Parts: sequence; structure tokens; C-alpha cells
Amino acid sequence: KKTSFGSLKDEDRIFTNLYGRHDWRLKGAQSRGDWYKTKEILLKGPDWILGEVKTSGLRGRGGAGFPTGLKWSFMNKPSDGRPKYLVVNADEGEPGTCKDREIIRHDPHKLVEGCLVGGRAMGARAAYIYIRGEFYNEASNLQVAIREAYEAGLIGKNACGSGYDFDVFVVRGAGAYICGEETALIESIEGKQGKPRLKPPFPADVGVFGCPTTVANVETVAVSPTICRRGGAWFASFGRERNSGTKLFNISGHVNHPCTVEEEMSVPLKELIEKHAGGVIGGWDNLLAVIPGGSSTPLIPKSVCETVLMDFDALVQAQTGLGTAAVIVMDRSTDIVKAIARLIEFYKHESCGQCTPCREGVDWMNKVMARFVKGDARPAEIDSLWEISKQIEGHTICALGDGAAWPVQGLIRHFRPELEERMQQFALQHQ
Amino acid sequence: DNSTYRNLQHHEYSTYTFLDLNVELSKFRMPQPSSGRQSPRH
Amino acid sequence: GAGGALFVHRDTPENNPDTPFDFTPENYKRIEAIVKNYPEGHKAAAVLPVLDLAQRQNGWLPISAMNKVAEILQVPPMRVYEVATFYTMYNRKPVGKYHIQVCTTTPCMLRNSDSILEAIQKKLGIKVGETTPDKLFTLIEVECLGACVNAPMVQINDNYYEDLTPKDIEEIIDELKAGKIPKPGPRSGRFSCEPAGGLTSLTEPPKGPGFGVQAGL
Amino acid sequence: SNLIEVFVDGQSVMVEPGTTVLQACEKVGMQIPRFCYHERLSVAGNCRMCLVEIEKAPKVVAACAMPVMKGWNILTNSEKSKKAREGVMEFLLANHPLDCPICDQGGECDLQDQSMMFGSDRSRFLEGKRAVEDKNIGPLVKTIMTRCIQCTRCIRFASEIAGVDDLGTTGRGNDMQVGTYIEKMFMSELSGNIIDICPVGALTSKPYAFTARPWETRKTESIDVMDAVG
Amino acid sequence: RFRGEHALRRYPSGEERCIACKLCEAVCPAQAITIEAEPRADGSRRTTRYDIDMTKCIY
Amino acid sequence: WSSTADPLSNLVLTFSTKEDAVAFAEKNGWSFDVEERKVPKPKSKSYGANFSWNKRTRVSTK
Ligand SMILES: NC(=O)C1=CN([C@@H]2O[C@H](COP(=O)(O)OP(=O)(O)OC[C@H]3O[C@@H](n4cnc5c(N)ncnc54)[C@H](O)[C@@H]3O)[C@@H](O)[C@H]2O)C=CC1
Ligand SMILES: Cc1cc2nc3c(=O)[nH]c(=O)nc-3n(C[C@H](O)[C@H](O)[C@H](O)COP(=O)(O)O)c2cc1C
Ligand code: SF4
Ligand code: SF4
Ligand code: SF4
Ligand code: SF4
Ligand code: FES
Ligand code: FES
Ligand SMILES: [Mg+2]
Repeated sequence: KKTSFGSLKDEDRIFTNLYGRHDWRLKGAQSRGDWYKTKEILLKGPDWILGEVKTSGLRGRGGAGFPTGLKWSFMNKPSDGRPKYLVVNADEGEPGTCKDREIIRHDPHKLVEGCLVGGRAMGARAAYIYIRGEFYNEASNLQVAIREAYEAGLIGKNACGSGYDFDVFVVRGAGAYICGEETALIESIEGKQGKPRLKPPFPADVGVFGCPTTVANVETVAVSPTICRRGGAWFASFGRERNSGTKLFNISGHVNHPCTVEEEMSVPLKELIEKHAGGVIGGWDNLLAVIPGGSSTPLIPKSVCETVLMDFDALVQAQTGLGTAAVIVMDRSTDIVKAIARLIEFYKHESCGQCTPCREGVDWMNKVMARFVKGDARPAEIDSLWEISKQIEGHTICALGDGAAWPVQGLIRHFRPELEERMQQFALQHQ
Repeated sequence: DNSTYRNLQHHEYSTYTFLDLNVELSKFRMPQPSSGRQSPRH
Repeated sequence: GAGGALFVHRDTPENNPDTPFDFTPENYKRIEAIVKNYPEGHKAAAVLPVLDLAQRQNGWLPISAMNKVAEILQVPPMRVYEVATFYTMYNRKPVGKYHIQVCTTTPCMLRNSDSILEAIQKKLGIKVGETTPDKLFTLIEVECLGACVNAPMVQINDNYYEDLTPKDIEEIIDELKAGKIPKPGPRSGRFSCEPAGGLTSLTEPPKGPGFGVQAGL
Repeated sequence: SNLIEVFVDGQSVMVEPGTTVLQACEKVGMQIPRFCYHERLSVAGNCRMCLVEIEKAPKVVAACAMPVMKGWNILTNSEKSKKAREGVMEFLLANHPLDCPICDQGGECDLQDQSMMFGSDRSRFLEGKRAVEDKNIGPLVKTIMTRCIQCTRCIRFASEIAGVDDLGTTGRGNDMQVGTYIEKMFMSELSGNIIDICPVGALTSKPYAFTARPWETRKTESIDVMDAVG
Repeated sequence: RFRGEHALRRYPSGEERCIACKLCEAVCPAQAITIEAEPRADGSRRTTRYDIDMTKCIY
Repeated sequence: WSSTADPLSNLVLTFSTKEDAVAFAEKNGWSFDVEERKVPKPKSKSYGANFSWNKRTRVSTK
């Protein structure tokens, strides 16, 4: 019914300690409404919690956008003999993305309570939080909050006046972007290299230690208990249909005030930038391009950025995708080819090397891109490069290959004249 | 109220803080499940 | 682009299987807690933390440390070698006292992250991949560190230094040289990634317990 | 009984539950291209050479690892599967060394034959190739690792069949290399078999080096007498 | 382009070009080439026998 | 060179079935030995067994 989105009231945000201006420990969290009626939520049953998540319309906050109630119900099968586990994906490897770091270091008890609520919903015996290895102080804050939760009886033995036993473990990575991929994360937890495994089987059947497992993003887990407390309908009231809720947004690059903010789902990109990030450096006319959802998503130019909304469906219709909602803006005083080439070099340095298309083709893309920045190539190759990206996407084990193919495709599609002009200028300069 | 930043506790975290917290928490855990064997190589 | 670090080990007077490495008793206590974290029958899952612990005790990972971890956890040594060579936070070569990592990925590069790189080079008189003669600093370039909003930034020994200018990085370096530790976080007094002068959210006092609870709960 | 019905290029076949697309195609007489899959090894799914199209499914599946489902129609000779094969062979050949005249696997190479049968006939790779240093694993298996295609057949054989955990992968991405990471001889009573399972000239027989070509040889089927196994 | 008496060539360093791939032996329509090879004392891939029967050769 | 004196050293014949080869050999007066065809037995392959909760099929690397 509502048509205009983007005015989120202060009392309506989920992460009310996003900026760390309040006590991140247990006392402040209870003061702000955390660990309230948690026993009632646990005693209401797993089916009720799953239904609340389903009518909430919550989609996966890792970036894929899969309906979360559907996965958590996939886990809802009867017992087999193996223990059941919840895995929280706190790897946060995507360039431009820092939201999980802020919700982990400043509001850890929301994450812990979400772990408990989700584990109760899916019948898990424990939760493993795979925190990025570089987030050492954030991991220590998480461990201190978990210590407080154990001391207060909120988790562990009986966890409440509930009768449900639940442990929360924190495990640290060691410098691997690929270990954010859920199967690669499970492999890393088991002590092997961070190489993704093929699907099927899905983690709900065979996961960590060979047991049923659900991997969920930090934001999804951390918002689940508030959804249970306030209701699925309250969460579903925000955003368009199939795009419900409030999403954390990271604004970085050529803005006056780069920042992380929580805002309604279907906000316009221009509105978000001009309201929370202070505008693009040099005014809106100075905008050249935006990567709206992290490095994996293709970039879009100013013409489409003018009137585009920030959600999965609208950004898919703009041929990009919402991704992780990491807006990276670039004005007309930057080298767009150089920026895309740097992203491709990042992907070359982050591939695990397991499958030949990603390994070989991403290395090849990196080499071609470096030449492109110089302009050392010829016009005929651009099409060649486009074909190479197509070969990679849809043929690899995991989606890192797609995430390396898409930025190249976006750059070609929206800035072929710039590549052609650079090649022509190089040819003129070198004779 | 909001003017003060209240996450300075990580300013005195040492090289062993995480592992020491893990050791402290080791007494609060539930007994682990077992696969039945000492190792997959057993 | 090209890495520059080899992934084969050749024996060496200061790096060989007889290089003396052992865990301290309290590190053995930490190891036993770490192993207790995982289900019985799956002890290889402790390879990543325990190996990390060895580095925290030693500063880097000799081949003897890898063998010691493999024999403590009763896993084949080749598995520990694969783990050590896969993850980039493990130092298979000795490193300086202050490992300086500069993020140069696109969001950080947009906000002038090479100026801070060259400032560090000029201050230390070393190139990107080397170590100072006194074995006190080691420059290196890394990918996105998860603080893109506070760009440009560096990481030194578990600490994040954010919102940097070349003057700020010079003061951080000479404060490290003095002997004391500079405080982590962003510079310019921005306090963990809010708008610099905007303050466009979370201004009203947060609501208390049970503010918007539904009926029947 | 419990058999399910699937289709290979429209032809019906009944298979046991859990049967892979590759095995269903085998039951019809079609051999799917492969590099990393082996019948007696565990499934890997690395080389992506077995990618095949399922009717009315937008994404290709890895035939060696994906169990077939009831009603599926596998399109082995479809345009999408042919293009997938061509792309995977292009990626495999991008960094491969031009070693065929000096490679001992010249006339009996699965890489060569599958390139002629399923790949393109030309290259559009205009860069320099990677080169890795050779490892020494004993006087029986000669190692030239620039020819390696990272199928991990040798690692799986050594771990599962031979019961020796000496082989692994070190590194990441493009410079991930198969080896031991230390100077170590791979010695076992079954060590020479990794020469046969290696699809390329990366692992060869050292005493056999440069003596013959596979098309010259005459084959006599006989019995070993070095023990009582026969 | 004239085809006359056969010859074996070498690099400017004096090292012989033949590396015993046996492609010429495989392609010879008259089966006039006989080749035997082994590793050299320096590990090089070289021939120990390279015979051409000129009364079988069709040039 | 390698010299031979038997004219049938390079003679190899192709047949659709074993019965055809037996008929040809019998009508041509040659004593024969027939070996039955060896066929690879069907194998049970499961990618999920690579990551096993409690079996020995769990792999240490992939
Ligand atoms: N948060 C971060 O730092 C990063 C996020 N990403 C984002 O991750 C996205 C791609 O991730 P993927 O997991 O590969 O996408 P995906 O669609 O394959 O998986 C989505 C989730 O839903 C589950 N799922 C999907 N289909 C299922 C089915 N048929 N049955 C059972 N479960 C099913 C999956 O197990 C998975 O957990 C990308 O769009 C990217 O933007 C990428 C890099 C970093
Ligand atoms: C290469 C790669 C890296 C990823 N990194 C992360 C990550 O760091 N954090 C995350 O939450 N999801 C990451 N994902 C997506 C995960 O698959 C996702 O967490 C999983 O689908 C569950 O997330 P959900 O809670 O949104 O459903 C990554 C995916 C890929 C392909
Ligand atoms: S796509 Fe890249 S990162 Fe993903 S499994 Fe394949 S090689 Fe590894
Ligand atoms: S392995 Fe095969 S394709 Fe590669 S050089 Fe040897 S014969 Fe040629
Ligand atoms: S050496 Fe041969 S068998 Fe081993 S991974 Fe390389 S190509 Fe495969
Ligand atoms: S064997 Fe024949 S084709 Fe091969 S290199 Fe020697 S002369 Fe040339
Ligand atoms: S790009 Fe530098 S922290 Fe992410
Ligand atoms: S044969 Fe299936 S991926 Fe290699
Ligand atoms: Mg071989």
C-alpha cells in the first residue's frame, strides 16, 4: 500500500547501540531491551519461532537474500542420531562491508540472544560463531559478552527456566576471504583448508563434523530475537513486498561523510547518500558510478543511480543485485578501469584454487585487466574478455567465480567507450 | 549520555585475552558428543 | 599480483626440524581448553587455533612448531603444512616486532591509501615487503580489512588505526618507536563510523524493555 | 524394485537411488569427459570437465558428483554442455606448458585426447604462463609439476589406497601446488600407481623416461610372478 | 623448397635440435626411419639411434 | 634392426561378437583360446560420504 520508503524513526531501529555510545555489556543491553521474555520465546516452541520468522519476510543478510524461515525450517526435521549445530557467519570479507563488525563489537548480546533463539528454533545443541581473524578485539568483546551470558544463566545449562541446553563457541579465522562461503567456513571449522564443498548435500543434511548445520549471517541471527519479540507483521510492514524489514547500510568512497547506518529497506540510493553520507564529494553532478552491494555486485552509472531503490528485486532489475548493501561511490575524478582492476586483483588474491575455472580464469582476467588499465590491448579483445567472464560464471564450485565475473561485465557494459578511448590513446602514443 | 564513547575496554586487551576467556569459559560448557571413535583414522 | 613468498620449505640453520620449539605450561592449558571446545572424535578441528597460539608464543611459525602441533593433535604433518600455507595470517618467516598491514583495496584506495603507504616508506626507509634493520617494523600490503567506512586504515598487531593521514601515521610510528602503544581506533575524533558532522540516526534515547512486544508473549 | 527412471538424451534407463549422472550416462554407453573423477577414488569435483546440462534447468551440473533424480533428462551433446567443455579445456590449456614433443605422455595423454575431442582447435591466451619448480619424491616417479592440472588424484590415492598422507596442496589460488612441502620421498609398495592415475605428464616413470612412444608398443596380456597374488 | 639428401641440424650452440619425439618416425609413409632414445649423461632427451633407409624413402 | 620370419606377426582381426571370431577361426582351421570379456563392476559413489560424522570415509583433505 505504501509507496515511499526511507523515513525510519529512531525508536524503530533494531541496533540502537550501533555507534557504541552506550554500554555494550550486559547491563546496558538489558536496559535497552535485550534478553527480555527470552524464556517465553523459548517455551513457545520452535514451530512458533519459525512461523514468526516466515511471516516476517526476512531474507538472508549475507547477501544472497534466501528466505530465512525456509532454511531454518529445512533444519526442522526430526532427530537422526547426530548432534545439530548453528553456525554464525562473522567472516565479513566483502570489500565495502563493515556492518557485522559494528554489531559484534557494540551489540554482542543481540548476537548471543539470536544464537540462542535460532538454535532453539532449529533444535541445535550449540552455536559456533566464526569470527574474522583480524577482528581480534571484536572477538574478545564477543567472548566477554558470552562470559556474562554464562554467568547470568542466559546460555548454557538450562539457559533460562526453559530446560534447553545451549552452548555458544567462538572460533577465529586466519586471513581468508573465501572462508566466508558457508561450506568453506564449515571446512575451516573442521581444521582443513578453506575450500568450498559441492552441493548437494546441503548443510541441513551434511554440515559441520558431518552433522546437520545451518549457516546464518550475523545480521539475520541478531535481528531474529527482535522479530520474535515484536512480531513478524511489524518487521514485514517495512519495505516493499518480498523486500521486508530494515537493513544496515555502509556508505564508503567519494562521499563527504562515509558511515554505517540503519535504514528502511527500499530507500532510494540518492536519498540514502544525500541524507546519511552527506552527499557525494563535489555535489550530485560529480557522481560517476556506484557499486551498491559490495565488490561482487556490478556497478551502475549515474543515469540509473538517480531513481533506483535499495532492495533485492529493484537492484536486480537494474542488473546489479542488492548484495550486502555496501555502497561504494566514485566521482568523475577517479579511474574507473583502475578501480575495477583492483577489485579483480583482490579476487585473484582471494580464490582458493580448488576448481579450474575460477583459478585459471580469474588469473587470466587479472592479467587482461592490468593491460586494459594501461590501454596496451586492442578493441577486439574486450569482447574476448566478456566471453571469458561468461565461461567462469555458472561453471565454478562456489560463487566467488561469479563475484569476479560480474564486476568485469558491469565495467564493460557501462564503460566500453572509456576502454576503447584508452586503447586508442595508447596506440597513438606508442605508434 | 550519547556524547561519551563506551568501547574503550579493548584498549588494554593483551595477546592472550581471547584464549584466557576461552579457558575461563571451559568450565561452563556442556559435555561434548562423541562420534564413537578417537579419530577418523582409528 | 605476484605473491613473492615460496610455498616449499628447504631446511636452514635457523629453520629446520631440530629448531627448538615447545609450548609453555599455560599454553598447554589453553590448548587443552581449545581441544575441549570440539566434539570427541574430531580433534583436527583444533589445528587452526593451536597453530595460531604457537605463533602468538613465537612470533612466527617454524617447521618444528608445525610438527609439534601435528603431533599434539595426532594429525599428519602434511595437513598442518597445508593449513599453514593456505591462510595468510600465519608467518612462515620471521617478522618484525610491529607487523604493519596497509589495506589497498578499492574502497580504501579511493580515499588515498597510497599516500599513507608512501609516508610509511619514507619514514621507515623500507619498501613494501621488507623489514627494518633493527627488526622492529615490517611493512606489507593486505586486502580489505573490514573497516572500509574508516578508510584509509592500517592494522598493527591486532590493533586497527583508522581515518588516517600521513601525519597521523608518522605519529603512530614514532610513538611505537618511543616504547608506548598508541590507542586504537579512528583519528580526527570520529568515534567508530558515524557521520563526521551529520549525526543522522540514534539521537533519541533508546527504548526500554518490552517497548513493542506483541500480545500473547 | 526401488529403481528410478531417468533419461539420457531422451532414452529411458532405470537406476538405483544415489546413482550419479555420470554413471547413468555410462549405463547408456556415453562416457562423460573427466579429469579429476576416478572410479576407485573419492569424488572430488575440481576439474569441472564433467559439466552437463539437465533439461529445463538453467545451470549445468557436475555429472561425477551429482546424484540423478527421477524424471531428469540428461543432455550430453547439447550446445550448453559443449560450450562448458570448450571453456573448461581453454582454462586447463591456458597455463599448460608446450611440452608434448618432450613429454613422455605424448601419445597417451587424456589432456591431448580430450582437447582434440571436446575442446577448440585454437587459443586466444596472450599472456605469459606460470612455471613451478619440480619436487623430488624418489627414484621411481619423475616429477615435472609445470604439467600439473591440480586434479588431486595422486593425493586421494596416497591417502585412501596407499594409506600415506605425504601428498597435499600448498598455497592458494593460481600458485597452489601439489607436493610434500618438504624434501620427502614418497615410498610405498604401491607408489608407482600414481603414475598411471595422473592424467598428464606431471608424474612419469623415471626408469621408462624417453625410451618409447605408446603407438610403437605391442601389448601382451600376462601374469605377474613376483608374488602369489597373481 | 627442393627435397634432396636428408640432414640432422643443431642449434647455434652446437647442441643438436632433435629431442626424440618420434613424430617423423610416426608420420613416415615408407617406415624408413628407425629411432631409439634414452636419457643422456646430463639428463637430456636425445637419440641413441636415428636411421634412415634411403632405399625405402620416397623423399 | 629387428628381423622376423613369421608372416602373421602383425595380423589382427576385428569382430563384433565372440561367436563371430570363433566361427572365423574354426572355418580357417586355427586352434584358439577364448577369454571372456572383463567389465568394470558398478560402484557406489557418494560425495557426501567425504564428510562423515562417524565413518572412516571422512577425508583429511580435498
Ligand atoms: N557478507 C559478506 O561479507 C559477503 C557476502 N557475499 C554475498 O554472498 C552471495 C552468494 O552467496 P551463496 O551462499 O553462494 O548464495 P546461495 O543462493 O547459493 O545460498 C544462499 C543460502 O541459502 C541456502 N540455500 C540456497 N538454495 C538452497 C536449496 N535449494 N536448498 C537448501 N538450501 C539452500 C544455501 O545453503 C545458503 O545458505 C552473494 O550474493 C554475495 O553478495 C559475498 C562475499 C562476502
Ligand atoms: C566467496 C563468498 C564469500 C562469502 N562471505 C560471506 C561472509 O563473509 N559473511 C556472510 O555472512 N556471508 C558470506 N557469504 C555468503 C554465505 O553463503 C552466507 O552467509 C550464507 O548463505 C548464509 O547467509 P544468510 O544468513 O544471509 O542466509 C559469502 C559467499 C561467498 C560465495
Ligand atoms: S570458485 Fe574459486 S574460490 Fe570458489 S571453489 Fe572454485 S577456485 Fe575455490
Ligand atoms: S601432459 Fe599431455 S598435453 Fe601436456 S605436454 Fe604432456 S602430452 Fe602434451
Ligand atoms: S600430479 Fe597429476 S595426479 Fe597429482 S594433482 Fe597434478 S595432475 Fe593430478
Ligand atoms: S624425433 Fe624426428 S620429429 Fe622428433 S625432434 Fe627428432 S627429428 Fe624432429
Ligand atoms: S577496503 Fe580497506 S578496509 Fe575494506
Ligand atoms: S570429473 Fe567431475 S568435476 Fe572433475
Ligand atoms: Mg602420468
